[PDB]
Amino acid sequence: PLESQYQVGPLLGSGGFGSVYSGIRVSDNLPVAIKHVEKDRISDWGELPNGTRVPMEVVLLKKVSSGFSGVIRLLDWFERPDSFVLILERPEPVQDLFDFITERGALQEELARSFFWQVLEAVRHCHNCGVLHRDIKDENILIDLNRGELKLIDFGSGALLKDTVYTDFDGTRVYSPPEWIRYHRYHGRSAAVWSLGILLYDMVCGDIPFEHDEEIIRGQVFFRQRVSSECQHLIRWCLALRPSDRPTFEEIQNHPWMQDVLLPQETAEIHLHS
Ligand SMILES: O=C1NC(=O)/C(=C/c2cccc(C(F)(F)F)c2)S1
Repeated sequence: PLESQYQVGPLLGSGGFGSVYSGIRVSDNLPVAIKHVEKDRISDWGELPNGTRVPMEVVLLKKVSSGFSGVIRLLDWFERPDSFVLILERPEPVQDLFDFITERGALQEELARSFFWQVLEAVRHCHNCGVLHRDIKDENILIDLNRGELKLIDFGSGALLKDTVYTDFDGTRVYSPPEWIRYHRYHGRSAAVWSLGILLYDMVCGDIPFEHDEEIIRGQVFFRQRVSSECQHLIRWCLALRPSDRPTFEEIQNHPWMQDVLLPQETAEIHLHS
């Protein structure tokens, strides 16, 4: 037990998710990320198959661990008297999608197609494991720059998937749907689909469409960059004001704009410099 197992590197960041450090597992020099969450800031707890009391985040992360690389894998976790510490895999070299967009601005459609498809695959995997992420956005997406594989990260706002209404939310407001804003009610899939529309707009325009409650509620989308008609249509469909008017994951992936995606490795070659 205990961290003498890990050699702590530099702080990667800190925020509403806690404090995350670059690290290395001493027993094989495997890159990890070490994430400390304060007990005070955990509103949401569950219990595992094992059945002890842990943060919901840990429950959700265990439900999605697998060799499938589109979601971050929890390697281990530790309790401390005032915090939980989590050990997560860390690709290297790596860059989050927010920073990549800061650097390169609006993305070419072929590249956005490739990234967005990989995001769809990740989210379908989560829904499949009975998990609803509830904070899909560019800051929660890591790009493995060598392999061109994206990774969804940060389940600290997620919940067990269910088919009844959610009336609670602690993810990102500007990615949250009109129904959350107006009624504090949404269903899991359709709220997830709206945030995927925000995300895809973000990729192709270089920023999110809406900053204020009023704009979200209005749902009117203005394109500030040149974007093909097939792409604007997919976006405007993901951002239908009525939840039931939103596409399912399968309709998103059968959309004409989504055809002939590059493979992750082709993507890194053409676009990331491999
Ligand atoms: O599941 C997760 N929850 C978080 O807050 C994470 C932060 C993180 C931030 C930058 C880099 C990485 C790294 F994995 F690349 F290191 C991880 S990961």
